[PDB]
Amino acid sequence: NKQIFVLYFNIFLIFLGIGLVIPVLPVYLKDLGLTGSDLGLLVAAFALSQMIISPFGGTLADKLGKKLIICIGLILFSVSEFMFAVGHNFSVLMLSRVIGGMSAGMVMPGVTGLIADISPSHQKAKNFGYMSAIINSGFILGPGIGGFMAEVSHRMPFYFAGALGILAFIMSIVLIHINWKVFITPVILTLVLSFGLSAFETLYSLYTADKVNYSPKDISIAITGGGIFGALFQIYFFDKFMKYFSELTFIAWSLLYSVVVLILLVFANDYWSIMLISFVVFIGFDMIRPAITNYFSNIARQGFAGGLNSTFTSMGNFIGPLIAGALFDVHIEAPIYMAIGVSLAGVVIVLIEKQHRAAAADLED
Repeated sequence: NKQIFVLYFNIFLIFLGIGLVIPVLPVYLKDLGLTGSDLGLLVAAFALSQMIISPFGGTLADKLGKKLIICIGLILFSVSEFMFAVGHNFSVLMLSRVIGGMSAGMVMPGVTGLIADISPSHQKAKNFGYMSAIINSGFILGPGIGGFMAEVSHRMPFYFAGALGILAFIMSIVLIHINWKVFITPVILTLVLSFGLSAFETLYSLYTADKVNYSPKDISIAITGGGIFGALFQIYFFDKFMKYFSELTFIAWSLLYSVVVLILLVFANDYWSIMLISFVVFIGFDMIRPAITNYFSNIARQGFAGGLNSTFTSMGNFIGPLIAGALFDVHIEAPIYMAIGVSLAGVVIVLIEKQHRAAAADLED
């Protein structure tokens, strides 16, 4: 059944499109004279539109259909990409970002439901395994696709993504036919992790380009290498670390490592030192994400927990880049301090939760 491959490609491209403007962001800031607040607003608009449209998108899927919603979301994403590749003013860019977010929040529940329905109960894990695989991969391979495609032309990545959207649309047409007192901590951790990751993603593209004259190809190389190294390190060193450590102590240690590597980043000026720092930064976030997911699963109403995780991930992806773009104007190193403070708050929350657990255990006996 090759239709599963088409759905996988659609899920790949939908979350590919969010990170394509990340490496080209300095080029847009220089060309049209946009402030960092504008770029933060663009990425935040994408995330916010997706977050709003996701639930209404799922009923509409219930109301209208499954193939039709998939195709309409794909065509909306394609026209949003072409608008981004054609428009040259703030209003059209905002409209394209909003339409792309709507398309993302419309396809994602639709492709999820279609893949779940088509795949029999034997291997439903795949319907989510290769799923969360691709999403984050895209979330870090989007810049990798972007910056390299920026070498050919400034708007080349968006034309390429529009062509990919048209191809995916054609392929889809052809082929397919409650006590919150305990849940408060993992929600805060998800918000903190999403904030840190998205803020750092905007932070690197703006700050390295402003400081070390990083070309878009250099930013793409750094981000792709960091994401690949993080994924590889997680895959090859997560199970043993969970066996040796616990769920919360390991999260605290990984957030501390993220703080340390961010401090190394803020004190680095050389080209290759900064490249190595970008290589080693993503390990902390790429290792926190599965730990947070496991904590959410263990505490869990599993579907409700997953919905909360996704909703607060979107909330972080909306509230992080906006404040990062706003802060970059005041000081290019300010978002570094913001991310460090957010990670410190996450460590403090983890320590407080551990202390509360210890107190409850002691008082039990």
